[PDB]
Amino acid sequence: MIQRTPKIQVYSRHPAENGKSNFLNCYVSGFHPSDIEVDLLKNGERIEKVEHSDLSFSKDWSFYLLYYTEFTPTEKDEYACRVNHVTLSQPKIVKWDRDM
Amino acid sequence: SLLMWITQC
Amino acid sequence: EELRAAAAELLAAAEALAEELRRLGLEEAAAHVLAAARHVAAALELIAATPALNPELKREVAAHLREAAAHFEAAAEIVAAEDPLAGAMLREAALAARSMAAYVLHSSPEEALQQAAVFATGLAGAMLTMTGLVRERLAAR
Amino acid sequence: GSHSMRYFFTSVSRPGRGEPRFIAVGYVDDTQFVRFDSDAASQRMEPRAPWIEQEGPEYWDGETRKVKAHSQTHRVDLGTLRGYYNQSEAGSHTVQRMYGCDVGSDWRFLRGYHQYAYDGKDYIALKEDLRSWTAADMAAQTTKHKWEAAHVAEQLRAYLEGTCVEWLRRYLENGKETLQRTDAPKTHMTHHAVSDHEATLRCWALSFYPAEITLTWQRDGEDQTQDTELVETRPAGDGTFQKWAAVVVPSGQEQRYTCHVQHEGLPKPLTLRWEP
Repeated sequence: MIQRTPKIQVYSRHPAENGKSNFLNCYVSGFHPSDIEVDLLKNGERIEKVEHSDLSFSKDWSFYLLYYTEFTPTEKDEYACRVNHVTLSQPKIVKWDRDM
Repeated sequence: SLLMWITQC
Repeated sequence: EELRAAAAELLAAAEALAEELRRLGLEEAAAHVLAAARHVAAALELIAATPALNPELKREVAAHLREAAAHFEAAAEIVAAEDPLAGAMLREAALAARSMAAYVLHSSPEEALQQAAVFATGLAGAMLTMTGLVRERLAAR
Repeated sequence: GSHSMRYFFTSVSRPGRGEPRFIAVGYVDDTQFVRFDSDAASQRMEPRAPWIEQEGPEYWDGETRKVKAHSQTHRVDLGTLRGYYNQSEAGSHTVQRMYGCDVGSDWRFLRGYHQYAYDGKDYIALKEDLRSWTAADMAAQTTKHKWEAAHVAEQLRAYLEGTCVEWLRRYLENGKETLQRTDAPKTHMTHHAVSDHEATLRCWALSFYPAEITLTWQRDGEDQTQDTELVETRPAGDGTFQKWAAVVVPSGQEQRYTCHVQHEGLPKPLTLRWEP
């Protein structure tokens, strides 16, 4: 059985300006197995509500998902995205960067 | 729309 | 669908399609649609009320499905001048009927029991969509 | 100037937890307009785009009915493919189906396609001639022979030739305000430094609707690709897309580096120079 590893990315819909509400996006595109546990994080604690895009595979037969959640950036906050997957031995946490 | 009748692989 | 009539709503949906189609264009298009509907309904009744089948019966079901496909294709020819996508849907329905008959021959009866329901389901959905489309063309006039 | 309509179907087998789940999505260009999910409150084709809601209830009943037919077909497909491949029922296997059609500026047919895969490897595809099935494995050959005997290729020809194209033209004409747009990328550039002897330059494109964009960072000479860390196109969720292409230059304080942005929105390939 073929399997692939996620390619995880974290960013914002709008450029990061403090005090302006933006949508944190965790976009993943590896996903050969559909089963997945991806959770956004703020200061090490998961955001209460997430909204997941529908599974749409590309021509490589690899899915991609987009978790977009409203938030307000702050000078001292490090948002992140955790991904637990079948291929991953341990959950992979990627940290938000204002200039990725 | 969609394909009307889809056969069984 | 396992009972005597697998899907008798095709006849009612095609009657609705005919009534919403009689207001525009000539009535022989509705005649072809309704004749194809009655052939499909007869084929579905014959295959559905099966003893579980006679190859000659298979041939007869193929004849009804192919004749309904011919009716659908003639209707597609005489409707495609107005609402071209409705004509394309009619052509797809005719080709689906031909392919369904070709399946009916080359399939075990137990394997075709579900596929008859699937074909009736798809054709009924397409008929409802076509009814809505010709209805909005009637409204636009 | 070209458009496209695509439908993606993913049926994932769940052994023990119940019947397999089904996800159906539909795209025009790069905007999603219909969705499905087996584990949903209302098992219907819920609209997403504003331009698809103009259709009457008959269209939605037909789409829901056809998707339910597809779901039954895919459940039986998982069963029969497990039968062919002689795999144990404990494992999970994910049937995937694509089909759609593309049009040009004339809105006439250019290319229709229908692909089908069992686990990553493409199982049965439909060639550009729309006649013969490209099959890979022995079970794929068996199903190819079954479909050729059942005359399935002709129905897919009749669909992807007329029905898909006419539906696509209807979708574009109905929703020209959303699909026919072409937003120019709001490009900019950012700078960072590490260890004061080497600096990263990033060329950013923020908002643009067509997903096909070409960002090329290069030196005074042309085609400097080896040093570029280019990220795949990122959907922003608002329909616009983003992409950032970066290099890590050793010299620092350089006016020799250029960014070229090629996109449909830009009449001419836009050139960005680093601003001190």
